[PDB]
Amino acid sequence: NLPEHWTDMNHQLFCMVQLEPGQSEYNTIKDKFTRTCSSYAIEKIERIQNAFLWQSYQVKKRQMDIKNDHKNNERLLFHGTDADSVPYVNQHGFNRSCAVSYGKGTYFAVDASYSAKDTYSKPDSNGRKHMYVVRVLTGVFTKGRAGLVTPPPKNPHNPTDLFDSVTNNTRSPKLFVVFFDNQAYPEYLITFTA
Amino acid sequence: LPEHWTDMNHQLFCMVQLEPGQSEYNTIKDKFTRTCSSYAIEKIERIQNAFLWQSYQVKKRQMDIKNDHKNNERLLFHGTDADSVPYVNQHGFNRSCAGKNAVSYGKGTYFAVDASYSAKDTYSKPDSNGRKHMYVVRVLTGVFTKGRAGLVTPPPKNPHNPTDLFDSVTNNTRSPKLFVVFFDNQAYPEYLITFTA
Ligand SMILES: NC(=O)c1ccc(OCC2CCCC2)cc1
Repeated sequence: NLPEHWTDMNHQLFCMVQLEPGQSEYNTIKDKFTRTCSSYAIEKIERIQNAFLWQSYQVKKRQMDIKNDHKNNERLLFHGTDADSVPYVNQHGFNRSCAVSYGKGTYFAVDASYSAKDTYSKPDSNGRKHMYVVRVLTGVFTKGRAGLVTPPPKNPHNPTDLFDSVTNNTRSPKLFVVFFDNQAYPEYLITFTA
Repeated sequence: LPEHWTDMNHQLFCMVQLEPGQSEYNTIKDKFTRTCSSYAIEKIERIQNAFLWQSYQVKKRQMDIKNDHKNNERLLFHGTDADSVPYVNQHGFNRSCAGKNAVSYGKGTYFAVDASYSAKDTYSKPDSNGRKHMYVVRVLTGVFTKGRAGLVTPPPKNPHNPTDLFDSVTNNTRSPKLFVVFFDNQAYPEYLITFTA
C-alpha cells in the first residue's frame, strides 16, 4: 500500500528521491523547517521511499489507532543526526540501541531549530548538516524521566498497558521519545548548512 | 489471524490452555522433553496476541522476500522469570530489558535451540511456588553469522556495505545452540510452558 505521492521505483523496495524545489511537496517540507530554521540554507530535500519501513510503521499506526480508539496518534517531528548514521536510518529507521534525560529511546524535536544543534545534526567534513522529518506515533503521552526503557504504564494497576511515548512537558511538548522499532518513519532528509 | 486460534470475540489477546493428547500439546512436550526429561510440565498455553502476530508476520514476509528461498524461521526456547511473563505475553521480547548472557554474542534477546539451556535457573528463575517459565518462540533467524559481545545490531555481511545486515547471530554457525536477535517483532512468543522439578 505504497503512498500515491511516492514516485515509481522500477520494482525496487528502497530509494531516496530528490525533491524539485518550488513544487508543492518541497515547499511544504521547507516551510516546516524554515518556521524555526530560516537562517539555514537548504541544499536539498529527499523523500525516503522505504517500502519495508513504511509497511511496518503503517501496521503499528493501524494498531495504535485501534488501541487508542481514535486517530490523531501521529505527529511530524524532526531528528538531527550525523552523516555516518544517515545510510542506517534511510534503510533501517531509528534504533534506540544506537543525553537521554527522558528515557532510553529515540528523540524527536517539535522545532527544527532544536535538531539543527551541531550536537545532533553534526556538520560533516564539508559543513553539511542532516535532519529528518519523521512521522512519529506519539499517541497518548506522559512526562518522561531518566532511565525509562519503555513508556510508563497509564495506570500501575495494569502495568502492561503503556503510554505510547514520553515528552519533556505534557502541556507544551517540545520533544518526544519513542521506545519501539517502527514507531517512527523517516519521511524526508533535509541536507542544509548554517 | 490463524484459523485454528480460538475466537477471541474482538479481543486482541488470549492465553489458551492446551490439552495433553492433542498433537499441538504433544509436539511441544516432545520438543521440551528431548533435553528436559528431568522436569515435569504443569501446562502449555498457546499465546494468541493479534498485534504481535501481525507485526511478526510482516517482518517474516519481508525477510522471505529479501532472502529468497531461505528457511528464515526457527522454533526456539526462551526461559524467563515470572515477573517478565505479563510483559512478554503482551509486548514480546524487548532487547532493552535483556540480561547480559554468560557467553555474550551481542546485546540482544537470546533464544536457545535446546530447552535444557532455557531450563537453567539463571533464565527460567523458579517463582515463589517453584514454577519455571519457558516460551517456545518463532524466531526470524534468517541468514546468520557468529556473533560478538560488542554487537548492538547484527553485523554487516560485507564491511564495504555496512547497512546490509545479517538477520541474527549465533554462538557457532556449524552447530548453532543459541541465536540473538536485535529488533522488535523478530520473535513471536507462541507457547508458554509452565514446569517444575
Ligand atoms: N536528534 C535530535 O534531533 C534530538 C536529540 C535530542 C532531543 O532532546 C534531548 C532532550 C532535551 C534536553 C534533555 C534531553 C531532541 C531531538
